Amino acid sequence: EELKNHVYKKTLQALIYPISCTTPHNFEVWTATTPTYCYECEGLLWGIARQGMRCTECGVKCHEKCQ
Amino acid sequence: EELKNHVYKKTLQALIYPISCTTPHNFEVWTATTPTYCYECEGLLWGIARQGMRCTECGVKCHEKCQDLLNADCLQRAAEKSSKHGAEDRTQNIIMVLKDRMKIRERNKPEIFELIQEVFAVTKSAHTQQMKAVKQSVLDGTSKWSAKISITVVCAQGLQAKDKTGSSDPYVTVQVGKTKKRTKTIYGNLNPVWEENFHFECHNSSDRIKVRVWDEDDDIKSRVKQRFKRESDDFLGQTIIEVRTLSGEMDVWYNLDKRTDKSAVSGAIRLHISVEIKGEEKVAPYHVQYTCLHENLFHFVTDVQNNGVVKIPDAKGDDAWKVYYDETAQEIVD
Repeated sequence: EELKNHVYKKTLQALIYPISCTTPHNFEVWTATTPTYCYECEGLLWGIARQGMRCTECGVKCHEKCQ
Repeated sequence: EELKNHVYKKTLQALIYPISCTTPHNFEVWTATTPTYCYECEGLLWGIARQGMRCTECGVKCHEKCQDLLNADCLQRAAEKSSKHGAEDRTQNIIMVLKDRMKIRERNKPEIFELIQEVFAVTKSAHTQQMKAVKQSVLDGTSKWSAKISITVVCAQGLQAKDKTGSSDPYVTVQVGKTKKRTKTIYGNLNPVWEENFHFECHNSSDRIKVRVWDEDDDIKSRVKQRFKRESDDFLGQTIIEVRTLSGEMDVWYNLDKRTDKSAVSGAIRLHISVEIKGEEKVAPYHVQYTCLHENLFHFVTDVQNNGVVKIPDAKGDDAWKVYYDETAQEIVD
């Protein structure tokens, strides 16, 4: 019973938003040529020393380790 | 003489700002995830479809096809990026880096410039004045797109008829910025040849040339029209050209377009267009310029300094075969 109801619920969750709804992040490498803060961690992106990734599609500016 | 003085000048220019002053652009690939405009061409960067390059060091946002057309070094393009992000003052700062580089270069290696003067046998005062010239060729010329433009309206083909003759009396106006000039008139012709040249000044690669063809009406109608419309000479068509499509010298024909309420238009106009962002295109193939430099330097060293004795160089390794001279002279030729 436990697994059956757990799996019922996880199947309902899995398919109500099927993973086939989702879109991928087109990241470019982008230099934070000024001190900038990652849209994940709010951590410092700066110069070549701490480059980020800028998505085009999601636009999103982040660490490499955050992308 | 010609090559020697040309090479003297190009050696002075080559070493006043030695190419060893320059910095490289650390480009990342960067998606313009919103519509963006290239710091070289001002052309559209958009999505994955038209990605750019963002430098880190120069910061600079451009097409991939522009990341190299961003001509100046990573100092200068860090300055130009800073002006296109917001801080224009950085540009004056790196103009002052260009000045300070050349002052330091002069003050620290005056013997380079003196040796070029002695090897090319120039005087110290005249060397100071040609040095004002090559300083100015990198210090007036520190950040310039102050183009003289020289527009020969050459000819047209297939023009619309408008005339008192039943053909046309086509002339042309040319305009760049606010400034406006005209050809004289070819009379009774729809395939006119002018070959008429207009000098202009442009200070912006994003300017346009405007070129407009007019049937010369000198009649009671045109004397009346002059009280109500600026273009009293029944318009035959126009072309409009971006200054960044121009370089060096050009000779091109352009199909014609409408403007005024009086417009009926057909055919094309040939324009020769020179643009004096052009500099020393007069290069002896730089081989020959280097040879002239080298022969003058060699006679100067062996004969002038060493009284015909060959001083064997401040040379390194078997590669003495590549170190022809002492540092100053070696750095000159290198």
